[PDB]
Amino acid sequence: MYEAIGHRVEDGVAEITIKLPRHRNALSVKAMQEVTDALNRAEEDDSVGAVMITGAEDAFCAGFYLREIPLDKGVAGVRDHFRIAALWWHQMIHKIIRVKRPVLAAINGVAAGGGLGISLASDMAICADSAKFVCAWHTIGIGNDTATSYSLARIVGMRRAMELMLTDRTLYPEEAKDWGLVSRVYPKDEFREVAWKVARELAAAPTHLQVMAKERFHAGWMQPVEECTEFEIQNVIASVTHPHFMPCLTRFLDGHRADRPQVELPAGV
Amino acid sequence: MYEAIGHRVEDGVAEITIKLPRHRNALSVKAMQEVTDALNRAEEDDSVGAVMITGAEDAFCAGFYLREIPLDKGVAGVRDHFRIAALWWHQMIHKIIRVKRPVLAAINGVAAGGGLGISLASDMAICADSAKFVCAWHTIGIGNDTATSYSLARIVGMRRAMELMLTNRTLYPEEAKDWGLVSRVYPKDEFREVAWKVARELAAAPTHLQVMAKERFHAGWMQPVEECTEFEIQNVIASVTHPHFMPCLTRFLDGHRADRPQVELPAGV
Amino acid sequence: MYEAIGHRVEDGVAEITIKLPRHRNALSVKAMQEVTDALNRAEEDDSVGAVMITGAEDAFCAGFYLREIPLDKGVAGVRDHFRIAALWWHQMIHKIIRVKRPVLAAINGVAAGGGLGISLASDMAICADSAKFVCAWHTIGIGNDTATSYSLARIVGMRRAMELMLTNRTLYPEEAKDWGLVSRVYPKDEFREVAWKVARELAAAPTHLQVMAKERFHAGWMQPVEECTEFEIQNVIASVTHPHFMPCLTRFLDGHADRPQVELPAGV
Amino acid sequence: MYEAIGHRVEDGVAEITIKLPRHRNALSVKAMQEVTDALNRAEEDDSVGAVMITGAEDAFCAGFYLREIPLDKGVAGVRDHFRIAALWWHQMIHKIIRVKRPVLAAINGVAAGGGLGISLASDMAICADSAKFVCAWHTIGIGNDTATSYSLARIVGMRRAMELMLTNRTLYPEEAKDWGLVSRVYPKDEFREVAWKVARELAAAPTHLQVMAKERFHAGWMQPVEECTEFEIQNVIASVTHPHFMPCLTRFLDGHRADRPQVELPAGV
Amino acid sequence: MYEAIGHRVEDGVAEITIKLPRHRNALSVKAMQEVTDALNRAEEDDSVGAVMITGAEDAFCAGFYLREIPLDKGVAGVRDHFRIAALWWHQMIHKIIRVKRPVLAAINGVAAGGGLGISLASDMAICADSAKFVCAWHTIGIGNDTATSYSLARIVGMRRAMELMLTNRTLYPEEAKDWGLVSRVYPKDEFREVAWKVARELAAAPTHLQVMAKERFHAGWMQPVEECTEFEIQNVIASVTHPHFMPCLTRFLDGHADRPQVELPAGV
Amino acid sequence: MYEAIGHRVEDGVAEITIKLPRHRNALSVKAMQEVTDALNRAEEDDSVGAVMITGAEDAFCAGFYLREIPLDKGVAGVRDHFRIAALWWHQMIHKIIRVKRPVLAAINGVAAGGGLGISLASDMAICADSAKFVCAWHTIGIGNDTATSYSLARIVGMRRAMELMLTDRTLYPEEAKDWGLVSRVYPKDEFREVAWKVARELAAAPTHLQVMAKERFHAGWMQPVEECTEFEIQNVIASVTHPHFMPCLTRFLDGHRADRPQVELPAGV
Ligand SMILES: [Ca+2]
Ligand SMILES: [Ca+2]
Ligand SMILES: [Ca+2]
Ligand SMILES: [Ca+2]
Ligand SMILES: [Ca+2]
Ligand SMILES: [Ca+2]
Repeated sequence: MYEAIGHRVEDGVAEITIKLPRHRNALSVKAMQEVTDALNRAEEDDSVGAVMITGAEDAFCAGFYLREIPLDKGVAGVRDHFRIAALWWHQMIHKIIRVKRPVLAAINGVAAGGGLGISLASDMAICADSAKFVCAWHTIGIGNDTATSYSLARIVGMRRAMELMLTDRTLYPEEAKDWGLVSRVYPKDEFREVAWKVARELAAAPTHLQVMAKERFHAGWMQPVEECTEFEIQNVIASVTHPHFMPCLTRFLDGHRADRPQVELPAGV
Repeated sequence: MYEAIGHRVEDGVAEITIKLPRHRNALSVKAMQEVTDALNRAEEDDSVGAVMITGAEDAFCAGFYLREIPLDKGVAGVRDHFRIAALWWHQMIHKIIRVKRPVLAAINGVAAGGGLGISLASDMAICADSAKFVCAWHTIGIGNDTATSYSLARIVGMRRAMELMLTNRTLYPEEAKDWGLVSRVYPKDEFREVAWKVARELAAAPTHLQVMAKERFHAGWMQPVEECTEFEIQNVIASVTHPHFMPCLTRFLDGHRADRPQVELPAGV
Repeated sequence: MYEAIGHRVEDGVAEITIKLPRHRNALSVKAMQEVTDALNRAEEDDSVGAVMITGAEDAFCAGFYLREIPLDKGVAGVRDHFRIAALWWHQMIHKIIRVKRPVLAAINGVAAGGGLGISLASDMAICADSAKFVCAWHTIGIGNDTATSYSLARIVGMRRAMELMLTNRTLYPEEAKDWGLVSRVYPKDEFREVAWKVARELAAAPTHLQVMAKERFHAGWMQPVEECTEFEIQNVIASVTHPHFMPCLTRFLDGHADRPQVELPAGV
Repeated sequence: MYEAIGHRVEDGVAEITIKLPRHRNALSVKAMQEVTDALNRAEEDDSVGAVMITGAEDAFCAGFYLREIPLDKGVAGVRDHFRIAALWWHQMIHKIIRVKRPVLAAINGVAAGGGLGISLASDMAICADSAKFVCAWHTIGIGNDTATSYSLARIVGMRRAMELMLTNRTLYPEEAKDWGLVSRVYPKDEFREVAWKVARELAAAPTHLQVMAKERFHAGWMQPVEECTEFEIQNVIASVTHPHFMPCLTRFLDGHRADRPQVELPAGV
Repeated sequence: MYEAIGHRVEDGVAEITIKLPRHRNALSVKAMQEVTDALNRAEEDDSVGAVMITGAEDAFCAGFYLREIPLDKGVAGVRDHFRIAALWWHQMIHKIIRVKRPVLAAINGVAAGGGLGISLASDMAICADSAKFVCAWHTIGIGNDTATSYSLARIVGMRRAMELMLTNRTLYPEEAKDWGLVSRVYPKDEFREVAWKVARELAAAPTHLQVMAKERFHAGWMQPVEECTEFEIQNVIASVTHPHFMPCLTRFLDGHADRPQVELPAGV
Repeated sequence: MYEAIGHRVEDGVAEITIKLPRHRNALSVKAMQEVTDALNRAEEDDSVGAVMITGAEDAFCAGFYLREIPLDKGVAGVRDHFRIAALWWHQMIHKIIRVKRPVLAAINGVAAGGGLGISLASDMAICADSAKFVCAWHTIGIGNDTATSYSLARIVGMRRAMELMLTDRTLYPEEAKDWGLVSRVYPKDEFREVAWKVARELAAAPTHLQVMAKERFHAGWMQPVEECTEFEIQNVIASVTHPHFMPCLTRFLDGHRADRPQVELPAGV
């Protein structure tokens, strides 16, 4: 089906692969449209319980596909293009945050500009020890976007966000982990496999509860406590009404205990 | 007086103990009502300078009291119980956050679900080396609440908040501290004493200024700088008019440094 | 010339020096007013690309100049002083956050009360290994201000913000860095020079782009994603329309983006 | 079933009647709890399409039930009663606003204090020509509540809201209508019938779309346009997937105009 | 040239005409896209000082072009169409509110669903005595959109907004004016001309100042007073620094401010 | 005392008179400072129960004092001036909205630019039949300020606000009243007297309750209902604790009834 990205649905995971390895996996306008499409479809698929965004080969995503920028048609040309890709970049970004599925960013290589935006917009993020993160905007002479003014500070605090953007420094895995930018780091050679198992475990876990958590996290950052608890309680009520409930309860009371977390992230490095 | 909680007021500290050790200090509907009452009372007691919440024995609070959920009244019976419990759990959580007293969560053991919510709603938190934290909602099949959509990310950032909720893994003291969930960790055997001493200091410190700081912190998170300052200024003017001020100014002019601590947190482990 | 602060403009950097060394660089009402003026001027100056705030000597800023407080006019005299002082302090704190230039806080030493406030309001912050931070408000007996109810938790999260204020604990460099309060720590001896290098770089960096990011960061903290992106897009369009654009592109294209704009030495 | 309110469900309408005529329909703590319960029940009744709140006889609701305030227990007794009553008054007010059903306030007489709060929290309001509205808080010496700080200005603008609260004057039907406080006024003798008919229409109209509109209105007041649209879009997509849609599209394509009313409000006086 | 809409640029006014008269000026996906483009262009054109949105003939805009809905692809086909359509409709609604030009909505006739949305999103609105407004959403069976959850209550208050949507009542000009939905009402016959005059004036009015006000109004609705004033101040400074300033001053000073910028005939 | 404005405290009212009649009462930088001062003092004066802002003679306030603008010193000069007056204009505006006293704007003549800002910032507004309102900004070539982007729409709705600013039209009393911009209009010859009596009645009414209402109105416009009710309840509790309370209650129960509103605004014209 898709012609600009890799995609598959297997074992409950809708896996989207950014695919333009020769150009570091930068995202073309058509690919972005496909990514948005695939997210829409994932959310509409009862068989899908989670989404995985990863890059082909050794790069995650190098951001804007600079080579699509028309040089043959003046300022207007350049602008008209940006308007177009900007639209798509954002439709895509918003979707990752709004989609009714947990989204895992398996950062397998470099993430720059929009690629970093992607990793920040996702719900969970893990990376290879060979990965790296860089804003890149300030270097190419373009204003920051891809929701970086939303997501970054929400994850690393205002100061670190500011620093990264202003210095255009490259953030390595250890530091990214420390920052909370990634949860775990895994050896390059084992990454794919690790990431694929995490994805499947996220898919297998109860989507309903996951979505409740995800939407409340985004909403609650900006709301007062009493407003947060009202939407939280609505979820509670809905959740105890759902068929998934009683069985969990009975199992607890019966003496069953889980020998492992819902989603296991191995220690990594 | 209270029949489902432990309570005592000494040395300027109103100490609330979650008490149902046989059931890991899970919080009953009756108990939650008593905690709120106790919180209201503390705020009205001139002799109380701080509140401390802790658990009996070796557990902090196991969250929802699952054993009081009706099982012989259908989904309706279930739904009904949760509506009630939910009202009281949130009236309590909100009270911890709005109470005109600094609240120290002395986490002496496991804190799960609503127990973790309590920990996160408090103003300060310290724990024993044997304590542990877990979301647990998902495992039991319930949507998350107890203000986790408000408090968690405000403390650990959105990424870590999402992670903990989604994986449902157990967070241990060292990591909790690293995340900002607890300020310090103490050996189990020294914990109680250490905590009482911290509570006393908090109690002895200037309540009026504490309340100003507490309210401003909650409010300011969501306000633009110019509005925050207006409210801060109103507090400044009120504080320099309060009788507490002059004498401090005097001491300072007389060589006593303002870097003197109000509360001494021992290093711990 | 200013009378209450130090002020240098070099290599596109307008350096503001808090200067009242005998009294730990506490900020007097006059000084505050000059800081704000210096801010406005910097932004007005096409030559200036960055602003650096630092203290004279070995101290950053001890906060409110308590020795300015009138004691011969009763409570009302106290109150009146604080009203004027509060006005100026906040006009200045606001400026730092709103000014159309990147602001580097070079914390050469102790930062207390309003001095910490200054530290938190700045866009970037680095300190000398001999620096320290303390709230002070709770001991001096004054309600917290200088936008601490805005900036502290934004930088260190709610729990740490609350702790710091309530305990009146002093924060040393290692912890400050860990907390995100400062990006790097440097040896007292190498400090000023490191700081100047950084500042120079920031200055050279593309100002327009820096402002976009700055403004966006402050605004976005409180906005839903779809509103954030509308503002980011506007910036994007404006930027690709600006002269600075093509050459960067062309260059990238040509062979010449992961290149650091501002090098921040690892320090200690 | 209920002992302090009148209640009935007919023709798709759950009708809640504030009933304490001898005391001008002031709302007792017991009564308020019943109203909330009734609201919860309506939202869960497939056969209820709308809720109508009105008063017995010739008064709508005189607000706080002043005669149940303890007088032989000091300020404490007073304070205690108000904390309780306050919890229940707000649980009810919030429920009117959050309930997943359109709520019509059929103001058949005076609405004072909390009575006016009820009127303002409802989704739609109409009144008899003999109705009247008054803040009353100040006269009785109490700070205003019942969400007047939320609802009043959202309906009449800040100036008129301030004015009414500060002057404490009685607003009559014509002015109320002019202010937007009521949509229409009807002769006392025709009121009840007119209101039941309006309620039935509201009940018969598409609840799902009503709820979408209601929630969006409350939320959107405080949200920027791009966020509002995202949520509106999610509703659009859900509504065109709902079975209700196709048949309407069909009718329209078959010449039936979308200007057909869902609810017919008679001119009144 | 556009293919789905009418588009005139005269006397600094870029006039956008919704044009699908056979179908009551419903907006097709193509058309939407052109409206947005026309918006961008207007803002890009130093010659254009205002934008006017109106409908062809006797109708303003009947909303969603329901005849574009695919019926041969099942539910999914429906859904897919609406996803694309929703995208375009909102990109356009947003533009109207965000565009850096004043936007006048000249409601020459019926405005339903998205057409009302358009009406609400515009900066100013006037209608012909033959116009009318109706939500339509609740009868057509579609959840409300086109920013109605944003703009309606902002204009008419929560109670009236809710009523209108829930009853699906049609609003005639007298009421619309009373409600604040339109500023003036004019005879069908004099309409277009009145509208053009107004538009021309808006166009001539100082654009920079108009944008400042527009942006501020949208932003301020949700901000505390001290943040509002910071943004208003910035605008003030920018404006007194702009060429346009002095002459106005000088003039005032000289003898030549209560003079109407845009005359709005009393109409009926 | 003051040298640039008229001022007096009498019968519980702190009356501030803008005084520069030759220049239509435009506000000079020094006067603005005095106004702010007088507001500060009013709030600190136990004898003051309300504030009245009015203009001298036949003009209310013509706004910025254009004649203070330096022409002898280039762009910089003009800018430096604006920076200064802007600061004061806003300190003043904010104060009217934040001051712990009800503020009545007795608009006795023309209100332009900042003068209109003043009338919008006040808590209650009434005018003479000879008064008029005009933005004026767009005409003098200056961006709108004085909190017009806060206050106007809050009072008249977004459309009317936009219109007024964009057209720079002059709004007459009848229309201003209709808009909710003023509550009442009185004949020029009786205005002063009417306004003076309203002021005294606002002063005589319970300041504590007035402030509660005022602050909650400004805050609540932007807050969700559950957050609004929490601050509302805090006021309730405080109010029933206050000595003013019991007496009101007892009087009610005893059979006393007020023969008039707290603050009587006569019908006017
Ligand atoms: Ca899943
Ligand atoms: Ca204390
Ligand atoms: Ca620069
Ligand atoms: Ca219905
Ligand atoms: Ca123009
Ligand atoms: Ca008073």
